[PDB]
Amino acid sequence: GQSLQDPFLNALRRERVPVSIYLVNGIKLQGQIESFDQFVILLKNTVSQMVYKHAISTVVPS
Amino acid sequence: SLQDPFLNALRRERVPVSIYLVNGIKLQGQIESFDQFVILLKNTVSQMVYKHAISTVVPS
Amino acid sequence: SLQDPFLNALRRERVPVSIYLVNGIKLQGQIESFDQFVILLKNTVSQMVYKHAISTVVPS
Amino acid sequence: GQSLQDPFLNALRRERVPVSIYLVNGIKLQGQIESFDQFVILLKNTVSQMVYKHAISTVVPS
Amino acid sequence: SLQDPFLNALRRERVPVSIYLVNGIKLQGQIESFDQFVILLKNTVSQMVYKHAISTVVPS
Amino acid sequence: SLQDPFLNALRRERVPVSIYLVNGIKLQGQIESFDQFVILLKNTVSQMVYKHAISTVVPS
RNA sequence: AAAAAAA
RNA sequence: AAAAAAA
Repeated sequence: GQSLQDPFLNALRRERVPVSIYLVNGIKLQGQIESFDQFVILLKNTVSQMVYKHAISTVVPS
Repeated sequence: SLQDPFLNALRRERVPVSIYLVNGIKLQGQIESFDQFVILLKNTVSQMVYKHAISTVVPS
Repeated sequence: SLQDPFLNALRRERVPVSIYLVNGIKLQGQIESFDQFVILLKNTVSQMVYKHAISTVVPS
Repeated sequence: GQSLQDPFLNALRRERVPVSIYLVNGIKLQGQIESFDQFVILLKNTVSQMVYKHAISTVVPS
Repeated sequence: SLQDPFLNALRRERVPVSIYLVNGIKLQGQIESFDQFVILLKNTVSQMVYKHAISTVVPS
Repeated sequence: SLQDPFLNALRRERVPVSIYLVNGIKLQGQIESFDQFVILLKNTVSQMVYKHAISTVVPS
């Protein structure tokens, strides 16, 4: 199920950990996980931006 | 759950937006409408963007 | 749907379109027909394009 | 539904039309449609090769 | 319907194969096993290839 | 499943692995955990990798 | 739209 | 692993 993905993202969100989100094309976005659902992650770095999970390679604490 | 309100808020306030595609290309315009699979992005003309091709949507 | 009426209008009105693919290649032609997964695009040839390979459909 | 895709491919198969299959990375394969199902197309050009539909951009008569 | 028998025939006859990935990379070895989502390709070691990453499977 | 036993063996035996991504980048580490959609890979950092971005998992 | 950069 | 080639 989502027994890894949801607790991993929730912890980053709860703890306001700065993250790097690497996209599948190698572009690295930085910010905080504001929220997420089945399909998207909202990545906040003053501005809120919506990232499709389909375009993400990895999520790592910065 | 979060996708629709995020896109709608941009449409509602006519926020100029950037849509970055999975291949790195940046498209700019206004969110005119959206459904399960697509976003209509308006500039001079309305073009239909497939969600599967999008990496991010962000105010410009 | 926003997608289906958009494609149907383009198809019925025989509107010249540009289809941009995920590899950056631009196809041009008229939308001859479409279904859940594919679009039939006609120019000098008649070609079945998978929607998963499309980024955008733009009136030319 | 598959009201376009299945009759398009079946006609190519039935009529033994030489086809070009462009992959999503721009590589062009050539051969005849031997058969297909939900996920793959078998492309025959003396040898039978299995092509995942997820990797295909377009199918066109050659 | 066609995928499983195609892969199995290659495994059964120990046919040396090429698996071409969506990014153009060619992997070579023997089909050792497969399930809904992956193919195990054996050379010196067995590596697990995700089907979503594969364009084609062909005898080498 | 062939996938789950393969990943589980790698995880339990703390086998160093190379994960090749769709963009050609090679990650290295140990499989800390996995579920339907993601793998947690640990090296000097602990990183959640989406399976859709992975081409292969190779014992290093 | 490089019959295909064991990455 | 180019905070991102209106293609």
